[PDB]
Amino acid sequence: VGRLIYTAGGYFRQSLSYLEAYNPSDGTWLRLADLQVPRSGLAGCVVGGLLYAVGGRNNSPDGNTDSSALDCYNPMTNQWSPCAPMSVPRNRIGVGVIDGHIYAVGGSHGCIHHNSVERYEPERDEWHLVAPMLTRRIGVGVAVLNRLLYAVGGFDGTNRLNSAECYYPERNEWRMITAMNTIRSGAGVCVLHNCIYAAGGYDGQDQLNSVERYDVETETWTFVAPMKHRRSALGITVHQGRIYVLGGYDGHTFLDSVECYDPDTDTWSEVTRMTSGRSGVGVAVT
Ligand SMILES: COc1ccc(S(=O)(=O)N(CC(N)=O)c2ccc(N(CC(N)=O)S(=O)(=O)c3ccc(N)cc3)c3ccccc23)cc1
Repeated sequence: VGRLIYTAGGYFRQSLSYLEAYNPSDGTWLRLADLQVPRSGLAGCVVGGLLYAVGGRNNSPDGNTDSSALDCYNPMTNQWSPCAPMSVPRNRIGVGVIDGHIYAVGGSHGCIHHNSVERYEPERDEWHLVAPMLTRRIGVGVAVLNRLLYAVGGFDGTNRLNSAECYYPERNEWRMITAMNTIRSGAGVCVLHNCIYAAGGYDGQDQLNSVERYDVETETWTFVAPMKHRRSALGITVHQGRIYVLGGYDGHTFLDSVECYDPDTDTWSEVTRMTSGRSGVGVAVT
């Protein structure tokens, strides 16, 4: 009884360790087991009903280090269990899942701007690297469609990117797709109805509120209704046919308003507010 939206970690004056869940049907908010380590800039995904916390940059009383950690949360036990860590720390990471395999895309290790991606086999609890991206990307958004991994926007070390690349697992290669109309760093990327949505983000001069979706059929970026709040480093997921944007940062305050986008109406609604404003959260639904 209840498929939930999960928010894990985040930042607000100090990277948080909170794990909270939102039930859209009734609007309730749930406080669950906190992360063993406060983390922000991490990404979230679910494989086999299990929630995974990947990457980010964790708080410590002995430093503020880029985390290569992979942690697994079981809603049934409300208990976090650490898994095998990634080869290298990845902060500002994008993660996409293909057949129960977790793809870690880009991310930063201090000044190192990763272009390498590694995949995780949950059953073996092992990470193995694959082909690296054509471009270095941190703050990149990752989305999987028809068993294809799309990495969009980000920062390559000197430029904020509007380009996107596509990973073909069968060929194990990266192909550059038509770039977005807008440069987006720390934007929200998700898939809905054969379309990759890029929501919000940072273009280099100001946090964005516009949203443009990429139509796989045409392979072209088209603008849709923009969001009511400008946000960057936002959490994003789709839940029962609607896109959900969680929190983010507008350039002034750490936001918490959650906005819902309806494809059929092409309108944004503020469905709820979170317990506390936060940014750089990982988001997943299960
Ligand atoms: C110091 O103030 C803070 C503002 C936000 C946070 S945060 O917790 O949200 N956070 C986590 C972390 N730092 O690891 C993040 C911060 C910035 C990001 N960008 C980098 C990129 N595009 O490469 S950004 O483009 O969104 C951007 C650029 C400039 C401004 N002014 C704001 C945002 C992130 C991208 C992805 C994930 C997390 C990000 C913490 C402190």
